[PDB]
Amino acid sequence: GAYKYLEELQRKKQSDVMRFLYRVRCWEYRQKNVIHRASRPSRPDKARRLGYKAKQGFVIYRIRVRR
Amino acid sequence: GRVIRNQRKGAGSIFTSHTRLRKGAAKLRTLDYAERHGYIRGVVKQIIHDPGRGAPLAKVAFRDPYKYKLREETFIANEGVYTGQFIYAGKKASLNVGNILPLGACPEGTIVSNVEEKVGDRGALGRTSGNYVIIIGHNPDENKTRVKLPSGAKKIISSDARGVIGVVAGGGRIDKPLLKAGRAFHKYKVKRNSWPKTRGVAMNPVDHPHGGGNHQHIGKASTISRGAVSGQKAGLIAARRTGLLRGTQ
Amino acid sequence: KALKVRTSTTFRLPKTLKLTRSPKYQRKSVPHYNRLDAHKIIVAPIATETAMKKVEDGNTLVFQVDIKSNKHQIKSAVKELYDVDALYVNTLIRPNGTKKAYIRLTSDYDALDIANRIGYI
Amino acid sequence: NPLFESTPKNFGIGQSIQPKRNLSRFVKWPEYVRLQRQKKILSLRLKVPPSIAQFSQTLDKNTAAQAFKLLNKYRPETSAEKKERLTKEAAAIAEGKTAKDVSPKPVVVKYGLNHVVSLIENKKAKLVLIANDVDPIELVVFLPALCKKMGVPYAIVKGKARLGTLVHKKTSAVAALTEVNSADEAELSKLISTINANYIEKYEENRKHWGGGIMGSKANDKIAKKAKAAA
RNA sequence: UUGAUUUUUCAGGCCAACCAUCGAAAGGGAAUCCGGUUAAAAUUCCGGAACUUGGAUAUGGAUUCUUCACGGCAACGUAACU
RNA sequence: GUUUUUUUACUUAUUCAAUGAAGCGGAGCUGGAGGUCAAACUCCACGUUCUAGCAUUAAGCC
Ligand SMILES: CN[C@@H]1[C@@H](O)[C@@H](O[C@@H]2[C@@H](O)[C@H](O[C@H]3O[C@H]([C@@H](C)O)[C@@H](O)[C@H](O)[C@H]3N)[C@@H](N)C[C@H]2N)OC[C@]1(C)O
Ligand SMILES: O[C@H](c1cc(C(F)(F)F)nc2c(C(F)(F)F)cccc12)[C@@H]1CCCCN1
Repeated sequence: GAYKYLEELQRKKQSDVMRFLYRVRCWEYRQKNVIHRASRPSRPDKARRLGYKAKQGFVIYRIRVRR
Repeated sequence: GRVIRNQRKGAGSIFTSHTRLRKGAAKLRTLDYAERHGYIRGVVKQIIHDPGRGAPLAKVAFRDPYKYKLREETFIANEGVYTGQFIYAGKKASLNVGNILPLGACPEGTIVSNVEEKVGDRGALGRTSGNYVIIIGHNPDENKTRVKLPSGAKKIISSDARGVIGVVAGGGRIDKPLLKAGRAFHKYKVKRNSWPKTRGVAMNPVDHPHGGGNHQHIGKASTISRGAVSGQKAGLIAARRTGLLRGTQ
Repeated sequence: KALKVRTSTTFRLPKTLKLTRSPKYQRKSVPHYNRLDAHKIIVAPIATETAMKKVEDGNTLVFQVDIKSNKHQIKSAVKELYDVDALYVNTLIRPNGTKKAYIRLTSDYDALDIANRIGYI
Repeated sequence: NPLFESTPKNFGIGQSIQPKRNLSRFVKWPEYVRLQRQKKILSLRLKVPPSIAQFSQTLDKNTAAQAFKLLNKYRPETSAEKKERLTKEAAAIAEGKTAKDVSPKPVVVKYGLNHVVSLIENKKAKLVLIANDVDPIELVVFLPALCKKMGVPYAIVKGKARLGTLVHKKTSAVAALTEVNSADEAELSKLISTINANYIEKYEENRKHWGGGIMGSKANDKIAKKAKAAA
């Protein structure tokens, strides 16, 4: 399906496409609260691999942490 | 050793400013449309004393341009401003004592006070009694004005920054001696807890770098590096020179 | 395309409908009975010599009352228990922690007769 | 008549109070509004790589209308339609018959990203429509390249919500046709010819075209005056 | 906030700069006095005489056909007096 | 053709400041100039300054 393509694409973090996406999304995430609810996973294939299912009762939160 | 008095001041416990009797902060108006493009007229309602301040303040009333309502402003009074006087603030305001003008609109040699460092900060420079700022020159291509500050420094400011024409009132306070510990006591009673001052050489070594010894003396050079750390900066901090000043500067 | 006109620069929370609760089960199955009825408000007469002097003279009945009751409840309680009307109720929390009420009856009543009927004189 | 005078108000500086103008340009919007507007701006300001910049050119109104005209004749079963087909099949099997007989082979649109990707990889898709507004974009960013390698005609259409209502869902990332009826082969062929000119035949030259780099209105004003000064 | 409508629903309109809350039995603050009375309470009880606040509401008055009162040069006066 | 140094351009990252996010940017009317010589090419303004009053809930026109 598409999840295999997403898996292989997310491994190219230094390609121009992924660098652009990371820049835009990092700015967006940095604009919102330190902890905020995410309406959906930004990486559905990664979330699936870790146990997520698109069912009621599964919840995604986003958080930034100081490096 | 022990935390010295220098260091204790920053925690702000007994060293905060005594502000109960103060009469509001002295600021220019916010830069609004009227001051950017034309002028707005206000009237001096009161000239009042501000405890802790040497300069009197002026309470000036303005109409609100956008709603039916009266706006009061607290200005630093220049000498000659009187109650009932009309005050003009804006780009097109005339060159009269008490008027608020952009620095670019004032000719060379103009004396001005409560001058803005940056455009719209509502006044930073030349605010104490008897002081003022001199306009030295204009650089219209860069939209910059060159001024002379009370300390003697020369500075470049945007020509859109404002100032109030004239000299800050109350000048000449320091020409009369205080004469008494009690006068100094009443002076700082409405300023902050900075008085009296115990000399460092009169303390013990725990209290100060100057403390101790079988005579009172500093014992090492009183000139301290700018790169020294808190607890060491007592004396003459990063002095370029010392001793009686002789000749020109 | 068709854009709102806004005469203020302040954006405010819009007005949305607030529904009243319609629970699918009531939270408390049995409502509590009256927690201060008249019999719990009036504990007992006080019949010390000082109290009965106030009965004989000032048309005043003296009672121990529940510590939680106020003057309105005490007035209503004596009305419901003894069918008398209080001109006023003066209250007092005693040094032992109980409440005492000085109730003066209106001129339509004789406190001594009411005290004889209640049974402590 | 003499009692109805004209009393013009004077709205200059220092004069009468300003009238209630339209200040929508100066409104302090809530934070989520500002965030979603600046997200769009920031995607416009930066240089967009060609893989993402592909999705900026979508089917025009006319060709998209024609595509959704054909594609609406092949909508999937609604819940009620499936219910009736199922009761009819139950009748057939409570008789001697079976379900295959009474119901014809379906010819419907194909949706679902994994399903459509696997249909393309098997060269079973005749036409794929890709929504231009998928977020996260990596869900379909590879799809034009996949369709190119498989030789499957594709078009970047506008509306995951439109594709959704086509197949009775809220949104749909993609929609595909594996087959159509004999009466529609002509219009599908014409549709494919029209969209192949902008998408699958241009794919290799779009691989070299960056997007974005667009400044704001005030910045474009400064550039224009510089361009007239030397003029 | 009204216009009311009962229908406990509406119809509008006016604004939202500021305002969680705690912080004084000597600061700020609605209104009570005198005489008498107990073994022990009283500006708290008894007798008499008031006052303040909140509410309801009737009579009398005042006002209006020059509609929202008159007088005094004026300072200002008055039982009222949108 | 990819690379280091210097310099300087940009604005969206980031940083500082103001506001009850009220008039920003560009264009255009209206005038006044610059003697024009092609017709508007450049410039500048565009409702408030004897006075300790008043300005709020739009008149008017189609
Ligand atoms: C030294 N004088 C400067 C003058 O050079 C100029 O500064 C610009 C500044 O306006 C530009 O930047 C500005 O303008 C851009 C856009 C509208 O052009 C905006 O996107 C940006 O937010 C804004 N800060 C900045 N990118 C370069 C400076 N030299 O304008 C401001 C000024 C103070 O007069
Ligand atoms: O630059 C000078 C100047 C001085 C002073 C003064 F020192 F008095 F404050 N004020 C000036 C002012 C003034 F501030 F507005 F008064 C304007 C322009 C020049 C001034 C000279 C003075 C004579 C006229 C020409 N300007």
